[PDB]
Amino acid sequence: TSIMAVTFKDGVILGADSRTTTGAYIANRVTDKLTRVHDKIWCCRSGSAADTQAIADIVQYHLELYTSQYGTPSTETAASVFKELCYENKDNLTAGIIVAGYDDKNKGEVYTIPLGGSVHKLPYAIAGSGSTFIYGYCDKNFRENMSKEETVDFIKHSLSQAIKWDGSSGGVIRMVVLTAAGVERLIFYPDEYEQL
Amino acid sequence: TSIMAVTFKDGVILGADSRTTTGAYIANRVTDKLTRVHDKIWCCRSGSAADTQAIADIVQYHLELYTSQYGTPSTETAASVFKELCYENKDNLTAGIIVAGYDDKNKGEVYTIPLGGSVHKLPYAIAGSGSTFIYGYCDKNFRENMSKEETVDFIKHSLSQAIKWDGSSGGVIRMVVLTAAGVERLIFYPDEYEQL
Amino acid sequence: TTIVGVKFNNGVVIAADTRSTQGPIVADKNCAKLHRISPKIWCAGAGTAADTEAVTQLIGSNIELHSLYTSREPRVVSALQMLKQHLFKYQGHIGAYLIVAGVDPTGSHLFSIHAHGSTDVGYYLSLGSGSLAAMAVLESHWKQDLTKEEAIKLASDAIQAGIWNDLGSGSNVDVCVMEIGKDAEYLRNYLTPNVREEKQKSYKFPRGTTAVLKESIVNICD
Amino acid sequence: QFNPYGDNGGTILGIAGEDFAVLAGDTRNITDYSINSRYEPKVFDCGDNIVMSANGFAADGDALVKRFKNSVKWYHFDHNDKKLSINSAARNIQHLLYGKRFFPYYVHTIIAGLDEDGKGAVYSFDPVGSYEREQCRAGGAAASLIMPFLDNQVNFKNQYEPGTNGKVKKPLKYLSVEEVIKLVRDSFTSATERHIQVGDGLEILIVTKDGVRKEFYELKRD
Amino acid sequence: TTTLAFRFQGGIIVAVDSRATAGNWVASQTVKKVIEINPFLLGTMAGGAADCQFWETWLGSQCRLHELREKERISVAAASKILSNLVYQYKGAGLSMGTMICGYTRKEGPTIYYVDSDGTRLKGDIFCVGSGQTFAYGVLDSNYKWDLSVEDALYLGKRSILAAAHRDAYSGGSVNLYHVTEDGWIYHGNHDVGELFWKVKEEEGSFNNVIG
Amino acid sequence: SDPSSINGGIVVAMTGKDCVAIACDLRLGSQSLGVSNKFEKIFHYGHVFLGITGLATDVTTLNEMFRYKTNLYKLKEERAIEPETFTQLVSSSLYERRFGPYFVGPVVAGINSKSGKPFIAGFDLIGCIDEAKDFIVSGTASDQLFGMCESLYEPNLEPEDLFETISQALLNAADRDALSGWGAVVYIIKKDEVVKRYLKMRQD
Amino acid sequence: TQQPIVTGTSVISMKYDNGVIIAADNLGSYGSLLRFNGVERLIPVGDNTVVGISGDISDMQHIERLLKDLVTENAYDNPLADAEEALEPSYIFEYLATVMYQRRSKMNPLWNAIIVAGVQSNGDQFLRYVNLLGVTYSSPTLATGFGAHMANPLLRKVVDRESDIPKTTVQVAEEAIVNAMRVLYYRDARSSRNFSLAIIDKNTGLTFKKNLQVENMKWDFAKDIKGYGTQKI
Amino acid sequence: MDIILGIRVQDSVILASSKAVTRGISVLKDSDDKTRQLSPHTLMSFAGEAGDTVQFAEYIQANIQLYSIREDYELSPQAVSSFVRQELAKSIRSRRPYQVNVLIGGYDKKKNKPELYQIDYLGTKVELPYGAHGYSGFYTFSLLDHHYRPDMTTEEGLDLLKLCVQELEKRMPMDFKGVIVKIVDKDGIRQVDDF
Amino acid sequence: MDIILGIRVQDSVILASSKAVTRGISVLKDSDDKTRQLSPHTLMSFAGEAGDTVQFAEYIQANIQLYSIREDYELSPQAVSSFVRQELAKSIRSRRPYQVNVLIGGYDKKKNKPELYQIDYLGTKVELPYGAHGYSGFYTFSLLDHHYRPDMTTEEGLDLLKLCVQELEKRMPMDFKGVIVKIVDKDGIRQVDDFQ
Amino acid sequence: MIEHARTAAVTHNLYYDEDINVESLTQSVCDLALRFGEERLMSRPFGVALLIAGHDADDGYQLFHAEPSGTFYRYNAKAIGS
Ligand SMILES: C/C=C\NC(=O)[C@H]1NC(=O)[C@H](CC(N)=O)NC(=O)[C@@H](NC(=O)C(=O)[C@H](C)CC)Cc2ccc(O)c(c2)-c2cccc3c2NC(=O)[C@@]3(O)[C@@H]1O
Ligand SMILES: [Mg+2]
Ligand SMILES: [Mg+2]
Ligand SMILES: [Mg+2]
Ligand SMILES: [Mg+2]
Repeated sequence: TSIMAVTFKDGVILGADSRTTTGAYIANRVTDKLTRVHDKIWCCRSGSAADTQAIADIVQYHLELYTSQYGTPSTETAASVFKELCYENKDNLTAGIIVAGYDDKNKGEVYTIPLGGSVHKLPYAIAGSGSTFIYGYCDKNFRENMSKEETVDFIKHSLSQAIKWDGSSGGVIRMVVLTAAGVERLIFYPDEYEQL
Repeated sequence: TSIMAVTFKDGVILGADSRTTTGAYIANRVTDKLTRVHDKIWCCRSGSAADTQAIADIVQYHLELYTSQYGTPSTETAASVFKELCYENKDNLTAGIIVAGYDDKNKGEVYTIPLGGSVHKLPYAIAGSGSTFIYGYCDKNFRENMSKEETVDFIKHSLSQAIKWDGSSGGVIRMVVLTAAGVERLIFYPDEYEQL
Repeated sequence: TTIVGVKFNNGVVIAADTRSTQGPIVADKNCAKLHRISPKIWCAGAGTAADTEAVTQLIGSNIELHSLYTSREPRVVSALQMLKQHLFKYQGHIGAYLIVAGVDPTGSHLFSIHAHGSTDVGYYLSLGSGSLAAMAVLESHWKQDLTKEEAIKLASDAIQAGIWNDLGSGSNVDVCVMEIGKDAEYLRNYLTPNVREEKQKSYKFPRGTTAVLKESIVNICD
Repeated sequence: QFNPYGDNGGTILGIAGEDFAVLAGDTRNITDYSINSRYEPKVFDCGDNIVMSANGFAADGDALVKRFKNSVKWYHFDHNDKKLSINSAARNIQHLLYGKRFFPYYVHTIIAGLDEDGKGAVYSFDPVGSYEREQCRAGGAAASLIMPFLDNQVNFKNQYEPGTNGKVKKPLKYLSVEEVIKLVRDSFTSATERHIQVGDGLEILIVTKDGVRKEFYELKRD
Repeated sequence: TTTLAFRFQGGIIVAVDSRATAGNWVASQTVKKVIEINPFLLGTMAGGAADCQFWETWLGSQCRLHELREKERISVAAASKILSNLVYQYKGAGLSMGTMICGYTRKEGPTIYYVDSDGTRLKGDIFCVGSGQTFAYGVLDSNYKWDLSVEDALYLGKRSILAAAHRDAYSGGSVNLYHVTEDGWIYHGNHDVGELFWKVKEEEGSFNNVIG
Repeated sequence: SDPSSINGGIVVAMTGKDCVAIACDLRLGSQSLGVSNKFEKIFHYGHVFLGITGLATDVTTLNEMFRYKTNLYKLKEERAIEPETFTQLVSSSLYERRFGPYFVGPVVAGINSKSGKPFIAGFDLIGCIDEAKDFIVSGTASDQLFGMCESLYEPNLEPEDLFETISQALLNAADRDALSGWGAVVYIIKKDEVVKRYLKMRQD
Repeated sequence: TQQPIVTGTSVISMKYDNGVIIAADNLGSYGSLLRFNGVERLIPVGDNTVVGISGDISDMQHIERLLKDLVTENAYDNPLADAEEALEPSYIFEYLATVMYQRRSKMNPLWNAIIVAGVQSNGDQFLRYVNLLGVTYSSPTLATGFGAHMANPLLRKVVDRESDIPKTTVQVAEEAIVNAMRVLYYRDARSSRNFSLAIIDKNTGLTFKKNLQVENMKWDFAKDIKGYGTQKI
Repeated sequence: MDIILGIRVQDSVILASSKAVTRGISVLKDSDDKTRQLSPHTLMSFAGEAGDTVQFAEYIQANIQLYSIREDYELSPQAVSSFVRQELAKSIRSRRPYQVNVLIGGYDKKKNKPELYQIDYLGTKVELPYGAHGYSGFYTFSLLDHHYRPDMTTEEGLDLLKLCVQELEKRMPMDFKGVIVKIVDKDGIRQVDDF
Repeated sequence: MDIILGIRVQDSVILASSKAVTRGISVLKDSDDKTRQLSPHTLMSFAGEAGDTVQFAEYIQANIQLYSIREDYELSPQAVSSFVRQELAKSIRSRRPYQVNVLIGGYDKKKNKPELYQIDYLGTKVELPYGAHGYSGFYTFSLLDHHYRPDMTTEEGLDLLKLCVQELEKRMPMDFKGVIVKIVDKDGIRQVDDFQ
Repeated sequence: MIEHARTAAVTHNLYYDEDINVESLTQSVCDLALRFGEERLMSRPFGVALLIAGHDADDGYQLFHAEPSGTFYRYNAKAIGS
């Protein structure tokens, strides 16, 4: 699993692969690792698929109730919900989640929550098995307040390198762009990012 | 430990860090991880310091005897000696060795031998704890037949990123350049490669 | 066990083998593995057969209650969510792996659920022991905009691959088609390629062969 | 972590007649839930009218068969080309097996042929060489499924004379070669029906005073 | 497996079962647990099948060698100690064998030795070894007498093996019975437990709990 | 030490032409030591028959519990429970203790009173229903019974022939099992006549 | 070798009317890391034998050296090394199999699964298998690892029995092999898109194709997959 | 372990129980009555884990006495055996199960018949002419199977038990320090003065 | 374990040894002589692991007899005890050690004094008035410490050993089936006809 | 030589459950003859000839002369010595 979220001037972009493997067998090569917990608050999941799906479902329920009662939640609020669920149940959960949101007040925000329930707000966050292979490249190629095209290119190159080196990642690169214009879903196939 | 060897048009350059740690304590922060087995055949060592030192000493002995009997050995010959010593004693060794050499016939050559004794000839080879963090960057920034300055810069950037992310690496970046002109030893201190 | 599900333009088909094994021994040579969560929502099971049967019956009963409560046709997403939440509740100790297909007011749906509570969505899926062999057929012959007969043939061929090239599957092929406009058709033993050859000799013993010590009639009535 | 042993399944059966012997085996070789081959014979003719099979770990079986063939070759070389009697071959196989008493050949061994008096003979060996001459013996995966059946139809066990009320047992007889072939085929068909490691094909080697002949019969592939 | 041997005025009586099992699966019921070492020495096969069979046949070969070297029958003590020293040299290696070497020599008379894989060598008068040793021990110790006739001693050994085969699940198949006098051993037949049980029940008035 | 192999025993049910048969061994023992030769494993509730193989205490507990439940069933519905309903009841009762299972292997046999259909079924320790029309086997000699049945059986057997077949299968399977035997019983069940016969076998 | 380090994935092979075809990916995996590319796992021996090795790459190189030494030794004092007394596929197999069973019996095996494929002197097709346990089996279709699970059904659909070998053409067999390689790349995490393929025909000879790639992949349907159940966007 | 034997002769049930309780390398007592009179015509001998035996036996005794007082009636031996079997079956799957094996010997006055039940710590109840718990059976049965007749008198049963005790004292690696023998018949439960 | 007792009176040494050999739940023999006459005036009782006891005892017996034949002289009990102690001490660090405990009772004819030695499977030799191997001592010593007097006659020592045997038959969880008693004095080694 | 012959006979019996052939025994004995020289060798060849007589089922009754030259001959009648 290789996931990331990058904040650019117009908003945020989440990117991930689509390879979920039970051991060395690619169980699903079209997995949608980008999950929606609120209209413009999404999450990249890594680790136990069951755990990540359950956490995302419970967070979506809590955020729907928050929307019905007190209005649109901040990205930080969804991050804190994820944090509560992960930290209090750390001994029975194996999930690392990046949460990316866009609200006009705080622009775009990214919060990574690794194992243990710790929550870290970052301009860009990477996680998953393949992330270890792109820690250098990203640190050498990341810039703040990038444009949409260059942010998509950065995420594409990072995920392509991660897929190339990490066998646990692969398939197609899926991106979700959260901006004032809304939510856009982009897909990049192997015949495109392999030649990069 | 973070080590690498890169072949450019004029020859080869080996690069490494200087941090040897017993657990989380930095046992030696000025370690010379670049070892000479022949005048223009050197090796980058990773893993058990005792195992790597013994392997390097025995290889130096065998290469000295080869020089005394049949003349200057090829880079492939030192690679094969390392391969025999590592493969036949795989159950008692924990060492990964990169071997870089320069001979006027084949210019510069790099052979990486990981655990198990397998030998792989590569234009550029990376190894050690920090290598996992620079697998992407290198693949995106390596080119064949570079100049001496560009090869030094590539190795410096790769090892700097590896040192930044991998706590098992650190100290100063040590490089040995093997070319027709001879052997050059370069050192780059933290106050230089951290700002890269 | 080899179970597969394939979505075609106007619905979804599932298929399975009919061989229940107690270890290396064939316990049942015609065990139907296609269960009915709802009249038009079916699922194929794998793993702990008792666990699969039990959770499918429980979720089907609760779904029928939900339909009588909401006066609406059952939805595949509802059974999916309920199964997933229960399985995650019991932390994979319920060894059920399901391929759940169905047609509901929202359309055709094909999902897979694992014992620990994870769910996957796709156009073609395979689970069980022979799931790899069947998948080899699927990845080789699946295309977009499949017809009914094309998807039926693809699912039957995947199940046949699981039957021939996997020791965990065999016997016959059960199919269940769920089209958008029609009722679900459950073809039990759609293909029977493992008919036993006639025995070389009859072993009907001559009466009185067994030594009997005493016989007594037992009154079953009251 | 290295396990020097493995299981290739398979089932072999040897029946001894009055003037003949028969050693048959399934031709299926497997590993875990996958099939490695559908025709890998394990019943080998070793010369001197001695057929041998070592079912279980295919590597150990092949090794033991090769060693016994070499022993027969050297026996001919060293002792004026003397024919190896079936009891002598059995003792030699006992010594071969017990040589690796602490690293046993994970194979059950069965040999068949004719004794010095011209009668049919079958010898069975456990992995470490415990040997015994028997009328009928099955080994391998489906052994537990075939050995009782033989007791009912070869040695007429539990079969008493009709109408004698269990006082007089069934008179034992020497089955014809056709009868033992029928029984072997029925045993192997039943094993294919109820065992997942048996099928594909059945190869029978028939040892008569005129030599060794072959008989192949297809089996179910599920 | 149930093996028994006891010496009396008429000589030595040896009685074994014939069942060989690998857990709950009876591998065979035609096993010969009395190994005819030579026309004058017998051995009981209790424990590991291959171990006992192979090593007692080797003991017979060594006895023949001793007779060729010394022109004289090997004493029961000598063969028993040969087997004991062999198994002690193989001690801890994984052998499992509890055997009785029985013989009738001129110097020693009737003599029975118990030799186990642990190296124990014990000269004795009444020995039962195997999973059903307790049942045969009960029957023998209750009905043993040195003044038994050959017929009565044979029947007592057979009945002890029968009781063991009945109660013990790992003992059964058929009873092998041998009578050893100074002139050697004599086989007294193989008796199927299935029919022997009914015969003994009808003639003896025993096994009343079983219905037939 | 396997809870299903401490006490031992075997049961096998078969079908024929308008008839069923259910047979069992009579052995109960503490592993190697045989204790009782009178431990029958075929119980009857109304016109349905249940043979339980495995840990003896669980066999008796299941017999008592199912007698309880079938009595309450008759008192509520005012009708005798049918084999299919009792099979479902056994399955549900077994799965009710999924994580604390009863180490048993139930087998149900009978003839549907209203339809006359012969019906047999089997279970595992957690209630997985195995509904085969030919035969159902359970116990320590499950493999031997499987072989005997797959070899001997042919459908549409008359009661006098089905009896011989099931008896030979049970006997030749029990003589190949160290933990089964010490006697056997066979029930031949017809629509209005059920006969029970004790078999003569080896007591070893 | 007690634990494999750098590992080679699946190998596949089948028989056709005039010979055999074998193929294997060019990937050396350092566990879960796709560390090395362009690693040839098909070793040609002469003009009639190809050895496909899967498993520990160090032991694979050891077997390469062993095969080269076997060729050199068969060349010694053999004026017929070019003809009748040249290394047959059966010789190379039996030697490798003896070595593997010996290494197993010494509790230090060669962590490999080897498929020897070639054409004998008389034109017969030879296809056989060995592994670290020394197990030998031969079938019209043979594969290692995930190959044995996924490629074997597809390849057996072409040649279920020996009688299907005379009917199978070289084009059919090569197409089936390519389809099996594509399927493995689909569902094998340790597979590679780059692979090599050898064809040993009793008439054409040894054809060795390197640097091949998996083509005609279907990934468009991935655009329609949304969420894991209830999600729609 | 401890010796628990029982035989059913015509119109009587004889129970033998070892007199020895040994904890460690020291025999603590050579006069231990391992029986509990559940009812005037039903006795229960017990053996197994230390402490659990006496506790379970006295619990069953209290329950049977309470039933006899409430209904002013003595429960049949079959009913007491079923009750004890249900108790043990409930115990086996409890937090800390009872590891106690029991022999129940009673005289059914309604049938005027002797009845002997063997139940283990798992709840496996059987009615048998002769029964034993522990390794004792491994010997005694072989004798009983041969020398037991259904029409045996109480003195014949006592002699048979004496033969069993002799065999146990000969071929057992432990000295159970004799046996206390009790006879349960139509006239109640009595203790043999010396065995 | 087996019962091995020994007492040293004014002009004799008395040895008691269990008559019982039990393998499993069945007493195989109730008349086992657990002693070996090493020399005409030196006896050795042994107990421990099955097989090792008789093997070690007969080995020591053969060696002592060979020495007595070669030198035509009977070694003093001290010499025999030292020899067997050296054998056991060499055994403890062998591949398969001897697990045998022995009591040596002798009459030094040169000194005309009774001598009793206790040696365990480790080679721990002590000269004691009374000795015991196994759990036996745990009882017997308490009696002997009170009832042992140096001027005791052989009959007094026999009565004391009988009291010890009574206490053992009372408070031991095992039936050692009596004891064979042997007396070693100036006239050699004799066996008591009956001790109970 | 006699010890080796007896051991070879009993060892062939143990290995093959049969009596060793006379010619096989004579050949096994002769195999020891030339195992001399300057621990697979001895100091000198044997100083004794052997008349090995016997019977087997293959060649009936047989008589062999075995010399220290490792050579053996089948005689219908043979005399050796002074
Ligand atoms: C026959 C008369 C008395 N002897 C027995 O009766 C005893 N042996 C047997 O039956 C069978 C014979 C057969 N053809 O089945 N032996 C094996 O199977 C062999 N096992 C093996 O190869 C294996 O390791 C695999 C796991 C099995 C496929 C030989 C062997 C090896 C190591 C042992 O420690 C023993 C036997 C052993 C020792 C003491 C008692 C018993 C033993 N083994 C048992 O099974 C038994 O318990 C039984 O009592
Ligand atoms: Mg099959
Ligand atoms: Mg199949
Ligand atoms: Mg039986
Ligand atoms: Mg029995």
